[PDB]
Amino acid sequence: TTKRRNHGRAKPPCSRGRVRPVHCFNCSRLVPKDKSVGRFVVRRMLDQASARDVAEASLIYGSGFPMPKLYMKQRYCIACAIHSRTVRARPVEDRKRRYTSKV
Amino acid sequence: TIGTYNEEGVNVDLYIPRKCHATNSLITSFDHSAVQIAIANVDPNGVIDGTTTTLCIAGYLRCQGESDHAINHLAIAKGIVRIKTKKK
Amino acid sequence: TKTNGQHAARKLVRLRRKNRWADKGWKKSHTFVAQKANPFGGSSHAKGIVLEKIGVGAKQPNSAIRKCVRV
Amino acid sequence: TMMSVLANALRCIAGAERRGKRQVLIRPSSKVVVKFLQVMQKHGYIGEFEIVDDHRAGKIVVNLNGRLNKCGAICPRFDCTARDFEKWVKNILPSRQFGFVVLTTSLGIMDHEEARARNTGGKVLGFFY
Amino acid sequence: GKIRTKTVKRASKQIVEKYFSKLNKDFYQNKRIVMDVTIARSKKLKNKIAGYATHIMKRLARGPVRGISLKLQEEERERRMDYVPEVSHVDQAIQDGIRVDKQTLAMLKRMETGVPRHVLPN
Amino acid sequence: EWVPCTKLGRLVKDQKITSLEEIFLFSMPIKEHQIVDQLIREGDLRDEMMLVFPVQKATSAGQRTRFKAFNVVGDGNGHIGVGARVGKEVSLAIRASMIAAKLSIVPVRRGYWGNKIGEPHTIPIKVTGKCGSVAVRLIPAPRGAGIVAAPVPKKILEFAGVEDVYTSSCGKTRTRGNFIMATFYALRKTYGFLTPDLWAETEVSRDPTDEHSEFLSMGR
Amino acid sequence: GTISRPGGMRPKWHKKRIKRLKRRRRRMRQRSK
Amino acid sequence: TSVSSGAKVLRMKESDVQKLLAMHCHLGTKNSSSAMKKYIHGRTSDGTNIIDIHMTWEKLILAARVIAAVENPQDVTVCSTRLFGQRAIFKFSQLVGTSFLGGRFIPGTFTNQIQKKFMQPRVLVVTDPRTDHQALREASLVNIPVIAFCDTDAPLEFVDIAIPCNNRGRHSISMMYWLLAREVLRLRGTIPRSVPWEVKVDLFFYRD
RNA sequence: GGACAAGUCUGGUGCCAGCACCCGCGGUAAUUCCAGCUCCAAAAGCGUAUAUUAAUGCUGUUGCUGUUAAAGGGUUCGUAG
RNA sequence: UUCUUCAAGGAUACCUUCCUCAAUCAAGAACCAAAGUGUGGGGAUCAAAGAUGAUUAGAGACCAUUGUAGUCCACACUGCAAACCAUGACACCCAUGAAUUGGGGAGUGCCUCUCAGCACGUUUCUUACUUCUUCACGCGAAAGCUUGGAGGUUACAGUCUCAGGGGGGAGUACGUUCGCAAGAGUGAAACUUAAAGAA
Ligand SMILES: [K+]
Ligand SMILES: [K+]
Ligand SMILES: [K+]
Ligand SMILES: [K+]
Ligand SMILES: [K+]
Ligand SMILES: [K+]
Ligand SMILES: [K+]
Ligand SMILES: [K+]
Ligand SMILES: [K+]
Ligand SMILES: [K+]
Ligand SMILES: [Mg+2]
Ligand SMILES: [Mg+2]
Ligand SMILES: [Mg+2]
Ligand SMILES: [Mg+2]
Ligand SMILES: [Mg+2]
Ligand SMILES: [Mg+2]
Ligand SMILES: [Mg+2]
Ligand SMILES: [Mg+2]
Ligand SMILES: [Mg+2]
Ligand SMILES: [Mg+2]
Ligand SMILES: [Mg+2]
Ligand SMILES: [Mg+2]
Ligand SMILES: [Mg+2]
Ligand SMILES: [Mg+2]
Ligand SMILES: [Mg+2]
Ligand SMILES: [Mg+2]
Ligand SMILES: [Mg+2]
Ligand code: NA
Ligand code: NA
Ligand code: NA
Ligand code: NA
Ligand code: NA
Ligand code: NA
Repeated sequence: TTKRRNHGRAKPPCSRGRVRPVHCFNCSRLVPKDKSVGRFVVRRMLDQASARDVAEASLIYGSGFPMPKLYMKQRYCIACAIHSRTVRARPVEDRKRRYTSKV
Repeated sequence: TIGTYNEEGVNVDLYIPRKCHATNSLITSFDHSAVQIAIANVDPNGVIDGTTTTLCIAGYLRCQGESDHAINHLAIAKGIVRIKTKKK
Repeated sequence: TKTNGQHAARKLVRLRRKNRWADKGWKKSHTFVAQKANPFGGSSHAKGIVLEKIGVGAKQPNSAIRKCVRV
Repeated sequence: TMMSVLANALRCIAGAERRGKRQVLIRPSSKVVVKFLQVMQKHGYIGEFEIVDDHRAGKIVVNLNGRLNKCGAICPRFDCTARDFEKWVKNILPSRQFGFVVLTTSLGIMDHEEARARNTGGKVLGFFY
Repeated sequence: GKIRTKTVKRASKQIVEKYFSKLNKDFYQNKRIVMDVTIARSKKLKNKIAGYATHIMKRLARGPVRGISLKLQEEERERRMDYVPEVSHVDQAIQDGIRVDKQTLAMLKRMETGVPRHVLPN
Repeated sequence: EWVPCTKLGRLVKDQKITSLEEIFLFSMPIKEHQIVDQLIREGDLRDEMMLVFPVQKATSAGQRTRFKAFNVVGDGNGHIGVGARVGKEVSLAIRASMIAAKLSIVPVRRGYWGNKIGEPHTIPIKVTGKCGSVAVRLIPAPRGAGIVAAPVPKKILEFAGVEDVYTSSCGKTRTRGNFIMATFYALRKTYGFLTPDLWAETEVSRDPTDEHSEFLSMGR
Repeated sequence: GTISRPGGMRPKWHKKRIKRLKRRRRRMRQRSK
Repeated sequence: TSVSSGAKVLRMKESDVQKLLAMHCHLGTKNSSSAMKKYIHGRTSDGTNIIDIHMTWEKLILAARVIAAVENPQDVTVCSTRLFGQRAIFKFSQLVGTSFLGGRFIPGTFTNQIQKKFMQPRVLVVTDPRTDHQALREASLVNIPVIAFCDTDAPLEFVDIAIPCNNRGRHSISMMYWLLAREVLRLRGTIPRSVPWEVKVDLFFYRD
């Protein structure tokens, strides 16, 4: 029984033969790049409570200058994406929603 | 001159069926989407006369969404729709 | 579909000859190995001498002794 | 590649009749195609058709009228004797009351009712009903 | 919880429908009326029925209710709503100029009747 | 003690409609089995049980059993109908299938193998009917040859009024449910084929709901 | 779980078992020959 | 529309075009479906489609001749799920005398015969073929023809006569129902052609 | 008992003895074993064993199947055909 | 990754040339991931075998610290993968709506030279990878497929070719060809079982 039409990746037939593998962000397992689950994360270096204290002690960030952020591209194997609740199992007929952009 | 005839003149067929005027196909007895439309004729005055022109649509043509297109051509041929606006 | 030749009878004959060995019924009647392994040399009955009387048990769902002889 | 232009044309026509169209275009056409069409037209099964001329194999535009149910070529063109007409009818026809099997004889291309009258035989070409 | 079941709710709507008059926002007056025009065996149900009827009347005093459907209120709403202005809004619009797009004008010229009056491109 | 619920039922209760051919001509649904009872003599009813087997559905603490029954109803000649229903008891499933069989009734055409002499005896064309894996083919045959068919298609073809036909089959015919319905689908197709004698452009008439619309107007 | 009901142990390890059988048979016939 | 012994009657007049253009009944949406591509006549620089007026009037009269040919007016049912059509549905039924269905369409009103709201209309009129799909699907089971007001993006399955118009905009639907009501009465009834009709389109307008 | 026409009959045995081409029957109320009585088929005929033809579209020219049930060669070039 | 080089390949454009030169294939040929083999280099990382520490009733395993062959290059071998779209190659017909890659035809922004240039907006067209939840008909045991169909098929015929024949024994035994070896290709039977299997 074929569960998915694209077989879980983004490689149509007659398009490619091989895609280079990457390492999982968490368990370091090798997974092809199109099959893996990828998220672009932008996170602050300090939370709201700590940012207030550090801004008060500083002259650079003390008056309306943004604090730096952390930018990373994370790629997951299927097991580590399910276990970390990045993605979830979905009902049949709901497995087709695509969400082309992050919102 | 409808149906099958014996070597004598007796017509042995029962229930000669309807033929759709758009597709020239028999309208069977288990086809529940087949419809009949009656359009009234009128006098030179705007009052209806009392005679109707009748149309037959097959029934699979409706589910395909081509029922509207067929009716336009049928009504044009029958002389009930003016195909193009007249010259000034 | 398959070969449709009007001059391809050789190919169709070879195909049927090769593929006819694949059914166990047809192979058993053209191979001579069955007759050798069969205690009756392809005969309806045969005559023998009784050696001893044995009792063999029945298969699992059943339970009995089937009273055979060794010939 | 394209091996039979008669099998091609008869496949285009039966395809358009299945969908419900009113006209078909057929390429590349040939003498055998035209003579096959004239047999169907003469028995009142297609309607008017016209041949457009390029300085190549032409094209044919055929008008339909909803009477054709199926038409197809027989390949390879087997051989039929004047006593063999029934056997073909029993196989590839819905009934013996209506339908036609088109043959090519030395008199010319013509259906099996005319061929029996002239008491001839030859190679089958196709059928239609 | 204090949810009122379907039996309580349906009877309350029927009472309000038939006897909208004589009803008011006082529970105790409503209870006496309900006891008069009901034949229910249980006293507990009659208390709840009068309770839900007062709640409906309070909502009715503020606005319409989907299930109530009072006859007199409907007629007053219908007469108000079936009002006709002194001059049709379309008539005012035709009296003022009608502005149409250039290709909208293109088909009007091609049409037999031609460009109508009170029509301008922009 | 039957009061009709539809417009067609009201006409049939009176004498406005008298032949099933009038109903079949406009492809209107029946939706009421008393229509067939009145329209047919009822001496030509001829019901027939064909199959009654149990079906099960697993539940917690055991299972649940129901019975499916297939009924075939046909007159002497030209009318056939098949129906299936389910019930908690064998008796209930029998009665329900009888009503369902009468609801779906179709006319089946007939013709001649060769020269046309007397009444028609065989189907006019070869027709196939498919339901699941089971496909049933019917072939016109010369007179005298009986109904060359398995016991199940033969019983159905008797009620339809055919006395002469050749039968070929494919698929898992051991499934009697699919065997019964595959033949019924084959008989329905006899009136869909466009033979060359029906080319014959013919005018259009008016449906009963229009012709007798005045009578249906007043009253309930 | 990805495949359906193997008959008697993982097919890959059954394959490796027979390969070691064929090697031992080859070594045994070389002694005589 | 044409007529045997054609006398140029039943033709679009100057005032009709003024009313149609006044309330923007000739403006489509940005996208179009293949079924409705014939009725479109050109497109603006913005991206809005323009509906050919001549064919809109041609279908409008053709539908009127079908409705007027029914002897019993109760055998015509008018349906609408959109809010903006509910008022026009009511007034249309009042003037012509046709049964009507408004709001949610209960599935089973045409097929469930043992019911207290079972109906058997002889023709059906719907405001929009997309939001009234349940009515169209149900009519496909009991041999009922359908007349619909279609926009440029409408799906035309189970739709027999389509009147290209503007389904959106509160005043647009009211204009079309007003014209259809007037034409039916002119075709048969006590309304003469010469005297303008006395009722007001604002009556057909939907208000809170 | 069913396929398959013909008993919800009466005694005996108690997973034994036995039947059963296949599904199955027999552990104390056996519709299947050993018997009596009825009945069914065909009849001067009727069972059993082995081989073979039809059933078989399960060898397919007419006329099979090959995504997942057995089965498309790893990919190209290429001669006879 | 960039720059410099060498020979190729497809699409498009064309009122260029030629005139059946073609399609598909036993035998035969060339290429073919990883692991593996031979001879020279190279040896940072990771890491079969092996060694320690834990966990455990036991733990030869999973976890931790290491560690040889290998992993990298050149030249010779091997010829197997869930080498998969589990779907052989050539040709015809076949409903819609939004996108995307390359070539060609017919208002806006940048603009001292790989520049009479470069992007974009609107409408057509040939080729390629595909998507529809607002995609047909039709087909299929179903899951599903649908303009590289699994459609146009009991209304069965466009052309060629490779495989199958209830489950096991078994891709095993014997013979033979190829290989340094590991292995590869070809390939049974005696016996045994009423099911195994698909959705
Ligand atoms: K993925
Ligand atoms: K069979
Ligand atoms: K699983
Ligand atoms: K088979
Ligand atoms: K390790
Ligand atoms: K392989
Ligand atoms: K490209
Ligand atoms: K698609
Ligand atoms: K589906
Ligand atoms: K080997
Ligand atoms: Mg490519
Ligand atoms: Mg790969
Ligand atoms: Mg699974
Ligand atoms: Mg498998
Ligand atoms: Mg026997
Ligand atoms: Mg028992
Ligand atoms: Mg045989
Ligand atoms: Mg392949
Ligand atoms: Mg190979
Ligand atoms: Mg980079
Ligand atoms: Mg390597
Ligand atoms: Mg090495
Ligand atoms: Mg080395
Ligand atoms: Mg390490
Ligand atoms: Mg298949
Ligand atoms: Mg075939
Ligand atoms: Mg086998
Ligand atoms: Na046979
Ligand atoms: Na397989
Ligand atoms: Na794959
Ligand atoms: Na394979
Ligand atoms: Na070997
Ligand atoms: Na499963």
